[PDB]
This record gives sequence, structure tokens and C-alpha cells, in this order.
Amino acid sequence: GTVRMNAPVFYFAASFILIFGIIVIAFPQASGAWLLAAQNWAANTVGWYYMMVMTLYLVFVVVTALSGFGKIKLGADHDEPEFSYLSWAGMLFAAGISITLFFFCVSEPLTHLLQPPQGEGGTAEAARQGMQLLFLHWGLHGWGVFAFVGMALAYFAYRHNLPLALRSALYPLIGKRINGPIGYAVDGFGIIATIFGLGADMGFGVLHLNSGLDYLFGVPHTQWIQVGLITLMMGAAILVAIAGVDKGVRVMSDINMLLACALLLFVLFAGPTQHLLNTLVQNIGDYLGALPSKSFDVYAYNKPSDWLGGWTVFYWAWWIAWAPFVGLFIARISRGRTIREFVFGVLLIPLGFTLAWMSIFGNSAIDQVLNHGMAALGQSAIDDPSMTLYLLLETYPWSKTVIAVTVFISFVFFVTSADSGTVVLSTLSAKGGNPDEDGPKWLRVFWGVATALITSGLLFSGSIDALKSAVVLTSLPFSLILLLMMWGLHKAFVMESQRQIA
Amino acid sequence: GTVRMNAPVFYFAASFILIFGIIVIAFPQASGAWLLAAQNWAANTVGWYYMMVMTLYLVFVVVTALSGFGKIKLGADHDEPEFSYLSWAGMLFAAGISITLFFFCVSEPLTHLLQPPQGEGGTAEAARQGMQLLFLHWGLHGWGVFAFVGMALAYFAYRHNLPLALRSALYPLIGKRINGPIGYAVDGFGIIATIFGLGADMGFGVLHLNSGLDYLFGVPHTQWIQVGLITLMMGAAILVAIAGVDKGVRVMSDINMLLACALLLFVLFAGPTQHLLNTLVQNIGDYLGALPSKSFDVYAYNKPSDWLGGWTVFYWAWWIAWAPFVGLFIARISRGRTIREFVFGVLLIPLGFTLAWMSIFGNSAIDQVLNHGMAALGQSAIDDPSMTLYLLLETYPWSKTVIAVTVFISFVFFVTSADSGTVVLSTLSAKGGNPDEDGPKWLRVFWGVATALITSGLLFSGSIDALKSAVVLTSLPFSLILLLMMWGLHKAFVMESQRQIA
Amino acid sequence: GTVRMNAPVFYFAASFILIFGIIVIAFPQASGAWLLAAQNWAANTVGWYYMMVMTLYLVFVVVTALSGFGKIKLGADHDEPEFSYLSWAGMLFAAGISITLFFFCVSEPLTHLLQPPQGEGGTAEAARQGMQLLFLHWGLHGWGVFAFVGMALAYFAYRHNLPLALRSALYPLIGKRINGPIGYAVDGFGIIATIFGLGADMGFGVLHLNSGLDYLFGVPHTQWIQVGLITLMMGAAILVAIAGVDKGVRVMSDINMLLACALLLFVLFAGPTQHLLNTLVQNIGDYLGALPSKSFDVYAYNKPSDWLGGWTVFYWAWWIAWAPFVGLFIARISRGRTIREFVFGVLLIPLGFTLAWMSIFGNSAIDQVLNHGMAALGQSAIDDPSMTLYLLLETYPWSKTVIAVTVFISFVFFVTSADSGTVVLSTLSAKGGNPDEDGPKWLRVFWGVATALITSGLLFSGSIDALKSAVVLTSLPFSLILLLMMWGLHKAFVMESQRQIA
Ligand SMILES: C[N+](C)(C)CCO
Ligand SMILES: C[N+](C)(C)CCO
Ligand SMILES: C[N+](C)(C)CCO
Repeated sequence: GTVRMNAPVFYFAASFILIFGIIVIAFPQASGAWLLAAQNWAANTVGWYYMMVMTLYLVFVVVTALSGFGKIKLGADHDEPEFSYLSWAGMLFAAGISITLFFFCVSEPLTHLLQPPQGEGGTAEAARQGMQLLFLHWGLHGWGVFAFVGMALAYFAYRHNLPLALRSALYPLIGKRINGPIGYAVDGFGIIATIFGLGADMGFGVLHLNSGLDYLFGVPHTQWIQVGLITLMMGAAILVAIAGVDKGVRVMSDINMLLACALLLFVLFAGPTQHLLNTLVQNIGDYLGALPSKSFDVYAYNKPSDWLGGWTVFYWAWWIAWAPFVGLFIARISRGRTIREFVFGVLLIPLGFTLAWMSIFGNSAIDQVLNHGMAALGQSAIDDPSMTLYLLLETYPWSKTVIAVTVFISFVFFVTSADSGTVVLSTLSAKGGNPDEDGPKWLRVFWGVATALITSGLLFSGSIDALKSAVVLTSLPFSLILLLMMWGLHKAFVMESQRQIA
Repeated sequence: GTVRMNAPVFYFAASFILIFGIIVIAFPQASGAWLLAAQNWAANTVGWYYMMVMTLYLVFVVVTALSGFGKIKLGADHDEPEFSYLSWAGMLFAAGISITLFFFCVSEPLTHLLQPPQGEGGTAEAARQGMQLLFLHWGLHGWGVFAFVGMALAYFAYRHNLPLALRSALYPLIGKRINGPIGYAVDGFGIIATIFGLGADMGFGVLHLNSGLDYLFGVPHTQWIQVGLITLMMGAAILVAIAGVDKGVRVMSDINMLLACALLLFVLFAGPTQHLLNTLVQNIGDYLGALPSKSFDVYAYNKPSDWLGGWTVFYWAWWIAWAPFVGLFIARISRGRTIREFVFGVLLIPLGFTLAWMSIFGNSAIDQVLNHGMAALGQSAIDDPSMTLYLLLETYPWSKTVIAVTVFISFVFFVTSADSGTVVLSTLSAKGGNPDEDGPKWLRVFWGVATALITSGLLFSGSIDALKSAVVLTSLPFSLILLLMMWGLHKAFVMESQRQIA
Repeated sequence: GTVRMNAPVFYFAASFILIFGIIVIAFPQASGAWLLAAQNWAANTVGWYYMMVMTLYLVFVVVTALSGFGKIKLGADHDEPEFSYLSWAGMLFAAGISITLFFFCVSEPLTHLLQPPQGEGGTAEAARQGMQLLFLHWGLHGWGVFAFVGMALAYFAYRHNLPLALRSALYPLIGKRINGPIGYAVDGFGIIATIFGLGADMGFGVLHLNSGLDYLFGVPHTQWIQVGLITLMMGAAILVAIAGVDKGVRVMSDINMLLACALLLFVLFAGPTQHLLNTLVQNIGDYLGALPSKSFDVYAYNKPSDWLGGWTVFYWAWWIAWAPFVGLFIARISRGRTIREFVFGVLLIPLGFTLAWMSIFGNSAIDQVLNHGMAALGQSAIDDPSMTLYLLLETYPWSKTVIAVTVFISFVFFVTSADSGTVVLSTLSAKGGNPDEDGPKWLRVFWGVATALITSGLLFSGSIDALKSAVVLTSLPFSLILLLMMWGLHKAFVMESQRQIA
């Protein structure tokens, strides 16, 4: 009949989050020690497992699209797409990228130059290796799991007339038991990872936004200021989701996506243009040359440390935690397309903007720390990673206008990403109605207030190292579910191949 | 009618072996000098040729299986396989691996660390490079020639109704002349290589077995002890081949293959587990990253030496010499399968166990020579490579029980490999009867006593450097025959492509 | 009706060349400074663009031949080839290779050893890196653009019944407007690049030929001697083109192509044969291992210099400038073949001879500068690159006969390449008649005298650095036309794919 709540999933997913969020708020000092102890345990005990499973998804989705299965339509064999490609291409940006592109664009390459994982720092191979780790952390591996989840969700819904849910890919394995205890756990385990990923993103955004106001006006860094920042950021995203406007939203996304390109072009043409163009091509070459061996590097013959638990394993856990939300969002606007076209669009359209942004913005700061002798900019990336971007931007013409534009652009990016997150969260916990509409409207408020509570709890207990620990701990049970879904999809493809010739 | 002897092949193959084996036994001092002189000549004169031809086989078999020819059945287009995959897979282990997996697992990586082919020894890149040479010597190159010979033998026998012989792949080139002087030389040249490969394997096994008894009881290393060891090892394998039991044999193989995994798991869980898991993933990454360039490395710009004639060219000659026996064994249990399924089973099922064994066992010893300061273990790999495994195993709990189990497991491995070798040897020199049965039973005894004689002659004249020289010298005329067979197979595939469209 | 002149193309292409050629002859001192200033500007401003576009052509032609489009015939689906493969294979040599193979074979690897682009010179990694740059500069990248132009020209002429011209590949974009102002500029811009490439080749040939006569007889290096050398070289190639003989020409080509192999075998067997064979395999391995990363190397993190504008960007501009002449020559003898067969013949038949020549001749000189202490041979590659080959050849048996043979072979190579250039140049500026015949005979004389004038002007103003600058400056507007042609070909392939299933 009508849409409603799926109680076995809601209660399971909501009793974990609300119990975790109170222990961290009532005991901030005991929680920051245990989360710091678990982060060093994970890097040494389950570090190889993440590196092993992140490559399987990419190899699977590439081999599938290059083979003869890339001819299968994502609907019936005679229906057509519903969007202009232009409107398809632009809807991937709004959901994929967020405010954390401003937090890591300058301070992360300056950290790998002064403290490399192997070698001696401050030289010319440290820079070449740091701009390569930066391409690895934002490249094909991350966009390859989004495409996997999206393809698996669209295939079982538009060809087999099954619900749009994570458990439908287990149908070739257990049949009608996707409506029992086994299928409800798969759906409850996929909400916890999403909540923790969104919380980490929102916490990094609060930290980035608190420094711009300090630079411009003089607002202090206080615990009661961050509460108001969280309130503003989340109340501006709940009221856009419960208001039922999509024209103004998708029209405002595109405006922000043009201002982003204007800012990128200003930064490119107001600096060393030829140096930046040369380093762009150099970085592309280095990444493609070292890809097949950097996928398994764990620095096993060096002296033991905990570098891996804060940089690469964190990134693999973070992309896995964001996969359920972006996959179900891209599956809804891809009916009528073939597998090859879908995969090669998702892998290459949002990646070219991200890698260009990262290259230009990181090389602009490396060039000024190495060649112009600006050491207070590189020392800031270690003690205060939230102020490095403004220290770089204050060396440009009309510096107090570019910063005021950057603050606004960054706020709008976060709003247009959180607004789409709450809708998908309310859909993953509903049941019934038409298989093209979203869940009830009282669940968006609930799943927004829950994320606000989690973020508030995790920042006031350990800052940046607590978010990275919670994500790595909570993304573990969903990787095995992804492997099971891969098995089910492979088992469906063989019945496809037999049925086309028999 | 009935099976019988193929006299033109038997006399040609038996007059070379019996004449070679008496000269070495009657003149042990003059034979050890000439075999040592030939080993340094070969490494410099025909070293590039082996590296050039070993890559052709692998590229051929991979491109064939990835193309549209991978759809062709290895029988008629409507018959089905005869085995359970489980029993097909387990039968590849029994024939492929032997007792020499215990002789090289610990002492070879410890040799590449203290005496690298390029660089300075005892450091942390010497270990990373040695564990990469070890993966190259036991990886895809060796299992890629087995698959080539097996596919070529099954194709011409189950689709064109030709004999199961090495000369049938020359039919598209010379027609009915495979039953004349040209086809008999091709079959006689393939028995000599097999005999010398088996002799080298048996000699390394005698050396490995003589040290365990010294460690346990106190048996000396004497020339009259090795004669009794050879007698026991070969008399235990002739009586299993002339007795006509396959249930008890294939059932005892599987028992030994479970004890091997139990021993591997004990060694993994009784040591530094996390270090070993990390180094496993690191080794996989390093091998896959350096594969396309290490295929042609001959160290040509360095100072001249003879490193290549004892390590890499020896391994290429040894795999080529073992190809005729394993190919005809795997061709008999693969009727009804497609080319792609056969190739991707043979390349990946027996390789994962071998590479895991090598990685775990080599890293366990590198970790204890570098980090725990055990120099008498690394000095033993240079002066006495037969005692290094026991020196490593004596640092574990209950050390005198694990060694007594290892000795037994190693003896059973050799027996289940030699038993299958003699049957195929008696088949390669027979003619007539049904094309699913084996040759007469008086030829198994003959080809076993011949191998015993060759091994006895080669050990008492130069020990380990004489076996490596004889193999490299006697595997030269069979590589050209393999190239001719590749030409014939390519010429048959084009007549396949037309007939499917005309 | 009959063939005639295409005046809008002729006047456009002939007013640029004749105006450029007089300014350089009337002002030799002011022209050598501006051409030297432009060479350093280009290396820094448009260096990344050439590296970016040269890889697109290769990736396009490889992916096209490996896909299902490699089955399309280059004519009608039922006609057969017209040549014997033997006469097809041999006609690619005569047009592809020229006299500049003798100018760079010895002096270029000796320059990269003593002045590497990165590192320290005179050691054993400088040699390994120089023999790798030499393989990059004469390998797959250059032969991959020839195949692209040839395939694009044959496809639109033998399947769609369009003229054999460069503008026919713009038909899917603008239709009947290929016979107006847009199509005439595309054809006029393709003659200027060809003229400048031919001029550079002829200038290097004059320099190489002037030193052999100095060595043999004692002819000085004078400005009035080079005028006579140019007169002889070009008058011997106009009289072969206006005489109408192809049997004697294609028959004399094959004779020269046998003398070349005889000379290569003499040089291989009169020196260190085993060292040379080992280094050949080593070079193949190094090139294939470093190919996917050396395609984007611009040395961006090193100290700024102008190395790129004289070595790699010059080579990319030179191959692009030679593409229009060789593409239209190979398109005329390839009717009836499939795309895959054409591409894999062009990529692999002329490349194996070139890479073997380069390897043997460069390693013969590296081995004698490093190991035998011959420093006057390596100092000559810096101050006088035209005399290095004779200094190397004078250390062989019967040295005054090999040099007299080399001079003749080099002269005949240039003649058989220029003779075919003038015919294609007269065809690119004609219109009418049968689409299998060549243009009028008064245009061959014109386009030969024009090249002579350009060469005379560019050598008397800056020698070797002026040719390299003119080529890099004049090959810029044709790369964009090549991109447009790629777009048109892709747009035609999709109408192929739809029409085979509908
Ligand atoms: C926030 N992540 C980096 C995980 C994904 C961005 O789209
Ligand atoms: C003994 N070889 C290494 C040659 C083959 C093992 O299957
Ligand atoms: C002269 N180039 C090197 C440009 C081409 C030779 O065929």
C-alpha cells in the first residue's frame, strides 16, 4: 500500500547509533584513549585485508565492462534514457564531491613532503612521491566501488523487477529469504557506515569553516562556537530536504559548479601557468606508471610505524562507507543505459575535475615552499591543518574577496551533499508504495539529528584522530557483504549468457 | 592390434642414455671438469635464447585463451567432462609438485640476500629483491609451458582423432610423414629431456633426505649410503607402478596434500603472523609490478660473471624438461572442457599454493637472519644448503616431531611423482591398442632403472653443479620442436575460423 | 576530365614557402637569432601539448585494431589484395627510412651518455638510459601516426567512393563543404609541414655526405661545396620522378635493402657478438618495461633547461610532419585488406629492422668508449657529430672499402625516398582524372626546387639548430587537423556499427 517504516531495520540501526553516541558524550576522556588505541591496532592487524579487497572491486567492474556483458541494457531491451547526459553528468558532481575537497587540497601534499613514509624529506623526490600518493587517494580506486554498487542496484531492479535495496543482490543465493532475518541485517549494517562517513565529513567541514571566520573577523575557536556551526550546517540541510524543491536545488547546484571552475581558472592564471601545466602532465604519467604496484604497498620491509592507519586505510574505509549513498543515487537516473556506457561515464567524468583540482592546488603550494622559501606555510600543515589554505590564498591579488567567495562556495557544497544524503537514508529504511518515490518525511529529520549527535560526540573527545578511527572501525562488516553481492552478480550473469543462446 | 614397442624410438632414445651413463661412471674426475666448463660457456652463449623463447609460450597461451578461440571444446561439441573438478584439480598437485619444494624453500632466499646479483648484501633491498627472484622462478612462466603442451596434445587427439603423441601437432605441416623418420626424432628427443629432469629431481631429493637422518639419528654422509637411499626411493616407485592400483594411490595423494596444509598452517600460526601476512601482500604487489621487465633481464651492463647459468637459465631448462611428462598427464583428464577454462584452471589453481608456501617459508627465515641476529643459519645456506631447513625448524615448539613428520611427507611427495612419471614414459614409447590405455609393463622398470643409473653417475662426479649442467645441455633440441608445434597449432586455428563461417 | 592544378591550394601553399625562403637568404644573421629564440620558447610553452597529443594517436589506432572494428575490409567486402605481401612489405622500407638513419645511429647515444638529461654522466646507468631514449625516439610512437593517417585515407576512399585527400575525413562533420574554403585550408596546411620535414632530412644528409669525402679524398667544408652537393642530390631525384620508371626503381630499392642487411651482418659478426646479443635483449626489456611512464616525462621537478626542445619535442614534430607523405603512399597499396592486418603489419614489419640497427650500432660505440678507453670518439659527438661514424668504422678490417660502400648506400637511400616524395606532393595539389593516377609532371620539378631553396636557406643561417626550430614551429597547425580527422573517423564507425545490425 503506502510507504511506511521497516521496523526490524529501523530498530536495529537506531539502537546502535544512539547507544554509541551517549557513551562518547558522557565520557570524553576515556573515549579518546580507547579510540587512539584501536587506531594503531587496526593499522597492523587488518591493513592487508583492506588493500586486498579494494582492488577486487575495481578489477571486477573493469573486466565486466570490457567483456561481452557490457552490451546488456539496464532496463528492458527497448526503453530509452530519461535524461540529457548533461543533466546526468551534472548530477554526479552534486552528490559525489563535498566540503572536504577544501580541507585536503593544500595541507596533505605539504605533509607528505616534510614527513614522507619512506626516504628523506624536503627534497625533489619527496614532492614527486607526495603528488603521487595524492593521486592514489582520490583516483580510480574510490570511483570504482561507487560504480560497482550502482550497477548491482540498477541491474536487479530494472531487469528482474525486484525492490531497489541492498539485499536484492542476494536473491540468486537464498531466494525468498531476502525478506527475513538475513536480509534485514544486510540493510541495517549499511546505514551505520553511512552515518559515520557523513559524521566525519561534517566534522572536517566544521573545522575548515571555523578558520575562515577567524581570518576574516576574529571569531575564536571555542566549544560553544562549534555547536552553533553544527546547528547552522544541519538545519540548513534538513529544511531543504523537507521542503520538496528540486528545480531550485538542481539549478543552484549548477550555479555553484560554475563558480568552482571560475575559482580554479583564477588560481591557474594568477600563478606560474607553465610550471603548473608541465607538472599536471608529469603527475598523470607518474600515476599511470606506478598504479599496478602501489595497490599492494604496505611498507613491510621498513621500520614499523602507524603511518598506514591515518592515510591509506582510512581512505579505503571512507570510500567504502560512502558507497551505499552514492550508488543508490546514481542508480535512479541511469535506467535505459548499457553497462559499458554507465561504467565508463562514472569512472571518467567526475575524476577529471577532481584530479585537476588536486594537481593545481597542491603544486601551487609545493612550488612556494621549495622555491620561494616560505617555511611558515609548511610548518602550519603540521600544527594547524585548517589554516593552510588561507595562508596560501593571502599571497594573491584581492585576497580578502577570494576568501569570502571560497567560504560561501564551501558551505553550498556541503548543503547540496547533505540534502541528498538524508533522502537516501530515509529510503533505505522504508518499505512499500511505488518503486520510484522516496520514504516518509519524518525520517529525514531523525537521520539528520542522529548525524549531528555523532559529530558533536566525536569532535569533543579527540578531534581529527577520533573521526578517522570510528570510520575504520565501523566499515568492517560491510566489505564482506560487498563480496557476497559480487558473488550473487556473477551467479546471475551466467544465467544471462545461457539464456541468450538457448 | 595390441600395444607393443615402437622400436625406432626406443633404440634411438636408449642408446644415448646408456652410453652417456657409463662414461660418467667410469671417469668421474674427467667428467666433472668438462661439465663445469660447459656450464660457464652456456650462460654466456645461449643465455639470451632461453629468455627469448620462454616468454613466447606464455604470451601465446594467454592471447589464445583471451580471444574467441577460447570457446572451442576439447572434444566433440556435445560431450561432457568426466571428473568433478575437485578430483581434476587435486590430480594436478600430485603430478606437478615434488620433493624439491623442500630443498629450495629456505636456502635459496637466504643466498640472494647475502650474495645478490646486483647491489650490496645484507640490507633491506636485498631481501625485497630476493623474495622477487623467488616468485619469478616459481610463478607464471613455468606453469605457462605445461598448459601449452597440454592444450596442444588434447586438441589434436580429441577433435581430429589422431594419436596422443608429441608428433601429432606437426600434421598440418607434413601430413602423413608423422609416421616416418621426421616424427620419430621428435618423440625420441622428448624422452631424453624427461629422463634428465627426473634425474636432477631425484638427486636433490637424495641430498635433502640424507640430512634429516643425520639430524635425527646420526647417519653419516657416505657414498654407500646414497646408493641405498636411491635403491629405496626408486624401488618404492617401481612397485607402485607395476601393481595396478589407482584408488589407493589417488586416495593417498589427497591424504598427503592435507598434511602439507596442516604443516603450512602450523608454521604460519607458530610465528610472527602479522609480519608474514603483510609480507605476503607486499610480495604479490612487487611481483606483478616488475613482471613485464624482469622477463628480459640478463645483467648486461654489469661486470661479467656466471650467476645466470646457475639460477635463471637452469630454471627455464628445468621447466622445459618437465613439460612433456606433465602435459600428457593433464591432457588425459581434460576431455570435454573449453580452452579458456582449461588454461585459467591450470594457470591459477596450482600456483596459489606454491607461491604461498614459498612466501611464508622464505620470509620466516629472512626475518630471523635480519632481525634476531642468527648468522650461523645464513652461513649454512652457502656451505651446506641441505641442512638449513632443519636449522630453521629447530627453533619451534616440539621440534623433534615436526622434523619426523616433514621427512615422511617429503618421501611420499617424491613417490607419488615418480610413480606417474614411469607410466607416461612407457606410453611415449609404445604404439597400438586403444587410445586410452598405457604402454606395456616391462618398460616402466626399464625407464626407472635408467633414471637411477643417470642419477648415480651425476652425483658422484660434481654434486649439485653437475645436475644443473646436464639439464641445461640436454634441454636445447626440444625448444625448437616446441616452436614447430606452436606453428602447427596456429596453422590449424585458421582452418577452424573459416569452417565456422563457411 | 583531365588532371589539373587546384589553384586555391597551390597559391596558398606556394606563397608562404617562397616568402619564407627569401627572408632567410637575404638576412642570414638576423634569422639565426630569432630561430634560436623561438626554440627555447617552444620547449617551455608548448612542450606538454606535443607529449599529450602524440599518445592519443597510438592509443586510438591500437584500440581500434583490437576491437570488433578490426574486421572491416578496406574496400568492398568481396575484393582481394593486389600485391604479394613481399612486395607490400618491401615498399614500406623504401618510403619510410632515409639517409638520417646514418646521422643519428652512433652520435646520439654517445651524447646521452656524456650529458644525460638527469643524473651523472659516464657511468653504467647513463648508458642504460641513453639506449632507452634511443628506443623511445625510433619506436612505436612514430609508426603509430603513419598507420593512423593511412587507415583514415584508405577507409574514406575505398568504401565511400570519396577522393584520396586529407579533407575527405571531415565529410561526416560538414558534408559537401569539403569543396570550399574549409577543405582547401586543411590541404594547404599539410603541404607546408611536408616541405619542412623534407628540407630538414636533406640538410642532415648534406652534412653527413660532406664528411665522407673529407675522410676519403680531402674535400673541404665550404659553402660552395654544399651548393653542389644539394644540386647533385636533388637533380638525381627529379630526373627519376619525371622519367616514368617503376620496375627499375622498385627493383633497385630491393638491391639496396639487401646491401643494408649485408652491412649490418658484417658489423655484428666483426665485433663482440655475444655482448651485442645480450644487450639487444636487455634493451627490448627495458623499453617495454618503461613505455607507459616515459610517455609523459617532461623533467618538471628538475632544474629548468632546454633539453626537451632539441631532442624529444623535435622528434614528435618531425614524425607528424612526415605523416602526410607516408600515409598517402601506404594507402595506395593496401586495398582489400582488413584494418587489423594493416595496422599490425605497419606497426611491426618496419620497426624490427630499425630497432635492431639502432641497438647494434649504438652499443658497438658505447662498448668502446666505456671499456676500451677511446675518449676522442666520445668528444667528437659533441663538437662534430658528422664524423663520429667514420671514426668508429676505421677500427675494423678493410676500413677504406666499408666506408666507400656506406657512402653509396646512404646516397641511394636518400634518392629512393625523395623520388617518392615529389610524386605525392604533386598529387596533393591536383584535382580530376582517375582516382588511381598521379598529378601533372610540372609540379614535381616545382616542389623539388622549393625544397632545395628552403634547405639552402636554413643551413647557411644556423646549421643544425635552425632545422630543428623550423620543423617544431611549422608542425603546429596540423596536429589540430589530425584531431578533427580522428573525430570524423569515430563518427563514421558508429554508423557502421548500427548498419551491420539494422
Ligand atoms: C568523501 N569521500 C572522499 C569519501 C568521497 C568524496 O566523494
Ligand atoms: C621441478 N620443476 C620445478 C621443474 C617443476 C616442479 O613442478
Ligand atoms: C625522418 N623521420 C624520423 C621523421 C621518419 C623516418 O621514417
